[PDB]
Amino acid sequence: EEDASQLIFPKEFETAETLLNSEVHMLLEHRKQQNESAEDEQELSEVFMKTLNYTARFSRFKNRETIASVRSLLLQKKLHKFELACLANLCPETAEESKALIPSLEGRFEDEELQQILDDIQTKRS
Amino acid sequence: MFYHISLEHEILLHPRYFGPNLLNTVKQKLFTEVEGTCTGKYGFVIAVTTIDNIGAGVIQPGRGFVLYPVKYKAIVFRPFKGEVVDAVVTQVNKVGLFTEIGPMSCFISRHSIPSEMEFDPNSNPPCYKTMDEDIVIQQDDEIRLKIVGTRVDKNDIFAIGSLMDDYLGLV
Amino acid sequence: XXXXXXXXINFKQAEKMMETMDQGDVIIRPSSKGENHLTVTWKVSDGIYQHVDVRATLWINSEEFEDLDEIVARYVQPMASFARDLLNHKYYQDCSGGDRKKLEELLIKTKKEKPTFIPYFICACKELPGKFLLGYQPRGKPRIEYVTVTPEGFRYRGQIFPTVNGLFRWFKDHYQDPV
Amino acid sequence: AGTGCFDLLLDAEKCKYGMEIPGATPAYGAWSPSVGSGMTPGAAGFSPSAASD
Amino acid sequence: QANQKRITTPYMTKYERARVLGTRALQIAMCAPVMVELEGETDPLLIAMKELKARKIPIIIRRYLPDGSYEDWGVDELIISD
Amino acid sequence: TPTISLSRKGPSTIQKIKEALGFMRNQHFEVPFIAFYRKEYVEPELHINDLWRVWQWDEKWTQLRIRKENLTRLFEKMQAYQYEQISAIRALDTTDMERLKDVQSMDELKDVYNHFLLYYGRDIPKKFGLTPEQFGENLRDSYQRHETEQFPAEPLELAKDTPEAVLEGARYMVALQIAREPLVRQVLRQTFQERAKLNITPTKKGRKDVDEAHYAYSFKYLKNKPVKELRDDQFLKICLAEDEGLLTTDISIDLKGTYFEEIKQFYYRDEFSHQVQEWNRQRTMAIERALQQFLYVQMAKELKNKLLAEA
Repeated sequence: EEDASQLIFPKEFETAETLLNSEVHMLLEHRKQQNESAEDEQELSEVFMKTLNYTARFSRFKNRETIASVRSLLLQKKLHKFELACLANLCPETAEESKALIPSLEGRFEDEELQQILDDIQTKRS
Repeated sequence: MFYHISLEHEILLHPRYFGPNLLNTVKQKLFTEVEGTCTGKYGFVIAVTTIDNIGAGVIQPGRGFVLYPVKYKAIVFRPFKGEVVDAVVTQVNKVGLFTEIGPMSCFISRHSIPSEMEFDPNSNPPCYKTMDEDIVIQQDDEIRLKIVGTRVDKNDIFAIGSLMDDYLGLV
Repeated sequence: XXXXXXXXINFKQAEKMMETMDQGDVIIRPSSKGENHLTVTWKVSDGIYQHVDVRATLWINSEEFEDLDEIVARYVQPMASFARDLLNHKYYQDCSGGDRKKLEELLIKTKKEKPTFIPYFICACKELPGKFLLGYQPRGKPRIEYVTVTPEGFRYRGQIFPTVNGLFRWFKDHYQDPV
Repeated sequence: AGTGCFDLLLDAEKCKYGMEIPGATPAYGAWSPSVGSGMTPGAAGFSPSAASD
Repeated sequence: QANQKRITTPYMTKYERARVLGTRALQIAMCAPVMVELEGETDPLLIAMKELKARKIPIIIRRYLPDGSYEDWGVDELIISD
Repeated sequence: TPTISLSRKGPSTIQKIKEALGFMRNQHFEVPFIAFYRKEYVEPELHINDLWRVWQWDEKWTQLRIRKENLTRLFEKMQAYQYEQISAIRALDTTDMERLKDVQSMDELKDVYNHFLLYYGRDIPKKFGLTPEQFGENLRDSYQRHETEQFPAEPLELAKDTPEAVLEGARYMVALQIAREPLVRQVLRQTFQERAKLNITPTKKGRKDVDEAHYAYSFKYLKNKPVKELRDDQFLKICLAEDEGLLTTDISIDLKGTYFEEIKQFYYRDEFSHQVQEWNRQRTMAIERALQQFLYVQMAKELKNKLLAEA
């Protein structure tokens, strides 16, 4: 029953606030800054290093405030909460590509407005 | 797909750790318990962000151990059927292509790969290429993919993703 | 000027080593109370040694165990300075290591020698290092109260005084009170 | 039924105090120096203040 | 219930006095830190009785009222009978 | 770098390889048959292992010829595409002829082919200084003969040609063009592949995880391990590589500090009036950025690949 296209998410898993790859990069980097200081603490896991390097490579924009600006800008326009992080993480360049990668957006908004949002995302790229 | 959720866990404490500093030890026990853990239901738990609450610990009858119910903010990573995610290639094979998405490793077959992307095992890095050889997918390459299926093994998640759908290719 | 010794011996030999040292000298040793915890012994006076349990209790976090010299210079050395401020006072007396009975006998004797002048004396407590007996006899009865040495000064009747002159001035204004 | 009519919980704030022993060394500054109560109405014959410098 | 609304007794019952001592001396047997400078005794039950007389046991007691609610009483907060 | 068959002469080695190729891939013969019975065309029993080396070279040359013919067919398809694009500062279709002409540097030709394919921009329907080709003929000769484009404009004039007010949006294009110059690879290659004095030292935690069991901790205050030691005594390449599998190792030759400062004088303007001082300063910053994409990435990776192949 769980399909990304039809927006069925588990009821336990429903109310989650999704995050960005750059946002996760700031969070994991802050946790790594906590761990590198304050010693006699266990060494970070393999998964920590893998995910840290992975989100480092796929970080769209480095700037901390740009996370808040993109999330607030996309959030002000009415959209379901699952889509926002996936849109900014994938960063499509044509609204056709946006509708292809995210099928729920197809029919949700008109071509020009979606392309305006995508061009704003392209503008805030670092 | 990254999330920021609250979870509840209960850690049994030996009485030796009552010390002068019980709550501090509760924090490291919670961390070492649930940092790097994986479950099929919630996805991979990447890291622990904050600890929301430490409940009143309950002294077990006839046992020394005390269990503290804990609410904590932690960042989980879960794949869905039908999501589309950027991936990093680790290995090329005549059997298929091995891509790691953060913690998870997912494998993309030849048959769900479109027919243009023929093999080149004779290429000096092993590779997938068109007959035009325009799109060149090898190890360390960044490629788009779509997560079709999830598999949880020894409580650890592995996935499978198809590159067949349109716009899914090398970044 | 205030030496520090780091033990990598037990309590009794630690006190016997402190017998040869000067006031304010520091022996940092592992604590018998708990593993990975420390005891900081420092000389308040002659034969009167304060054994600070670093968890006389001093709370530090895990990082501050790595710089013991900063902990000593921050906490032990001002307590040694205020201890010297009380040792160098003009009415300091030993009275057998802060024995209350000896202090009461000294107060009664000096009050009987000169009635219209009132003696007051301060003594280092051997059974309470860091604490001092302040004895004074207003009337036909001697009285004794406590002065506690802290890294921020003298605690007397709950109040913190950063100077020995401020301590004895607030005393010598409130050593009269009808009580 | 009594010893079972209720439930026990661990008081972590009270766990701050107390220590393990394998000690025999007492904790000097941590005692409580209670002051003696003076109960008289008497007069003064005492000795003046001096400047703090 | 809140600390204002404590309607139960301020006295520790015989059953609480038994079970607190049992579950404390069991902890002391499992190398929990003693809350009292002991006088050389090694029996953990005597150590627990000493901590109970000393009013230093780090346990609180949840008294379930019959409606469903409860009250959390510190061992330090109530009167030991013996 | 180790010159094999110094014995068999150069022209005689070319003739022996020609006869070995004629008897192997023209008569369907093997190495020992052509060695024992065609011993006069080959060298006179000086070696019977250089024939197997020639056979592996013939297999690698067949593979390289197949890859070159495939890339040539793709270059002809892209040439027809570019003719259609120009019939209706863009891509030009001339690199594939050069890639067909030169066949020895196959990895260099592939790295240049990738940059040429990213020049076209992966389209399949059916002003910024001096050109990097001129820079490839400037740093190759070790002396500048041209300048970054002479205009009185500044970076403010390049912040209005976009919709961000950025004065560095051409820096990404300049770093792409410097990372996509094929002559820079030939210039900065065979100058870093002809010297390697490795500074041998482990990490702070690596000084307790070797214990006289690897070559990382066999030298910890002595460096400059030459290429004769990195190639002939190639176990240091292995033991540090398992050190790479292990906790950590330090990899650095310490020979660039001058190796790149003399190239910084190349593409260095002689106009201090601020009219061309912007092309001096932004071009120096673009060359530093392109040497953070090339010296940091290509040099260490190519040195480690060469040392692993030799190991």
